[PDB]
Amino acid sequence: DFPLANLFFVPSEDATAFGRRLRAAAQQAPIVFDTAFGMPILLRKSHITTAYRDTATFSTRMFQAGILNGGLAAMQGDEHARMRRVYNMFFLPRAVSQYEERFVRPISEQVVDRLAGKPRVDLLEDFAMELPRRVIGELFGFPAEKLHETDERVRAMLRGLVRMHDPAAVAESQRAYGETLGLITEVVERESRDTSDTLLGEILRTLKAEHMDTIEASRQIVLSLILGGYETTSWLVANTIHALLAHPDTLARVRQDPSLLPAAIEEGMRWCPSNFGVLRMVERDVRLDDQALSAGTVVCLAGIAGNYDETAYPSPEVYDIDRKPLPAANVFGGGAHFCVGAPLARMEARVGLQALLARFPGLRAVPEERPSFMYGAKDSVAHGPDKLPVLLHH
Ligand code: HEM
Ligand SMILES: CC(=O)[C@H]1CC[C@H]2[C@@H]3CCC4=CC(=O)CC[C@]4(C)[C@H]3CC[C@]12C
Repeated sequence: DFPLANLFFVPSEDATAFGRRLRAAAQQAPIVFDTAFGMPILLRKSHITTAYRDTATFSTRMFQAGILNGGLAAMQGDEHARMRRVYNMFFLPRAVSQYEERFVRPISEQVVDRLAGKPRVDLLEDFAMELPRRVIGELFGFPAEKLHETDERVRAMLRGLVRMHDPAAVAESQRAYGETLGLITEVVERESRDTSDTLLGEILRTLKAEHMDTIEASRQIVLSLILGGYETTSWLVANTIHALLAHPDTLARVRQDPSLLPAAIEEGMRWCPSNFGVLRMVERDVRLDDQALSAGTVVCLAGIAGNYDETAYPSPEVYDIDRKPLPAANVFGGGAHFCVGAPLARMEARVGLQALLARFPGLRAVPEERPSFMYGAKDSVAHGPDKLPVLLHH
C-alpha cells in the first residue's frame, strides 16, 4: 500500500543520521510502512498536524491493548481531560520551580560530586541515567537504587508499547510489568498513607479528593513517573550533553553563559532527537490527501521528519544554538496528549548540565572513543548513544 522502509534500527557514529534518514524518507513519500515497527509511519507535516488535532479520528486507544490500560495516556475525551487536569497541577510553572529549588538542584550537585576523583567516566550511565532516576526516587520517597534495579524491566515495558504488533515485545512488556508490580504496589501503599510527605503522596491525595484513587489509577501514576520521568528523560539529557561535547566551542560558550542552556536543549532536540514522535490509532477510514488509512490501524506520527527540513532550518546538519526562533520540539507529541512531564524534563536537563559544566572546566569527550547512535540504543526505545566517555580534568 505504502512503500516499505527501515527507519529505526540503523547504527551510525553520526548523531545526525537519524534525523537525516527521516527527512529523506519524507521527501520520497508521505507515509511509509516500517518493516521493524510493523505499521505505517506518517512523515508529512500537514498530515501530522491534522492527526494531532483530530482526536476523534486519531485516538490513543491502542494503549488500551497493553500495560498502560487504565492510565492517563489510554484515556479519551472527557475521561482523559479530567485526569489530565489532575496531572497538570503538578507540572505548573511554579510547581516546577519548587522542584528545581527543593530537589533537582541539590540532587544534580550530588550526582556531579560522585564523578569526582576519576580521570574519566561515562556520562551516559553515571550522569544522564543517574540524575533522572534520583529525582524520581525523591518524588516517591524511595532510594534510587530500587529504581536502578528495574532498568531491564522498564525498557522491556517500553519496547512492547512501541512495537505493539510484535508478540515477543508485547509479551516481554506484560511480563516485565508483572515483575515490577510488587515494587509499584509497595510504593503506592506507603505513599497512600496519611503519613506520606512525598510529592507522590500529594498526587495520590488529589486523586483521593476526586474519588479517582482506585488501585489501578494509583499504580498507573507510579508507572508513568518511571517510564517517562526516569527512562525517557535520561536520553534527552544524554543527547544534549553529546551535542555539547561534539561542539567544544559551543560547550565553552554555554559554561561561560549558562543562560544559553535552554537554547542548547531545544536545538539538541532538533539536531539529535531522542524520540521520533507518537503512536495513534485510526478510528475510522480516513483519506489524507491521496493517502488512505483503514479503521483500526495503529500508526506512528514521526514529527521529527521536519527537523532536517532545510527550508525551515538552514544548514540543518549544524548544531546551532543561535537559531531564531528556536526550533519547535517534536519529541513530546502534540494535541491533547502532549507530554505533561515535559516541563520537568526540560528543567532537569538545564539544572543538571549547569552543575556538570560548572564543576569540570576541563570536560571533553574521550577523543578516541566514538559513540554509536541508534534508535534502540541499549535496548531502549530512544535514539541515543551507547556511551558518552569523557575526561574531566586537563
Ligand atoms: C525527554 C523526556 C520525555 C519525552 C521525550 C517524553 C515524550 C512523551 C511522548 C511522545 C508522549 C506521548 C504524547 C502524545 O501521545 O501526544 C508522552 C506522554 C506522557 N508523558 Fe512524557 N516524555 C518525557 C518525560 C516525561 C516525564 C518527566 C514525565 C512525568 C514526570 C512524563 C509523563 C508523561 C505522561 C503522564 C504522558 C501521557 C500524557 C497524556 O496522554 O495526556 N513524561 N511523553
Ligand atoms: C519512543 C518514545 O520515546 C515515545 C513514543 C511514545 C511515548 C509514550 C507514550 C505513553 C506514555 C505515557 C506515560 O504515562 C509515560 C510515558 C509514555 C510511556 C511515553 C514514553 C515515551 C514514548 C514511548
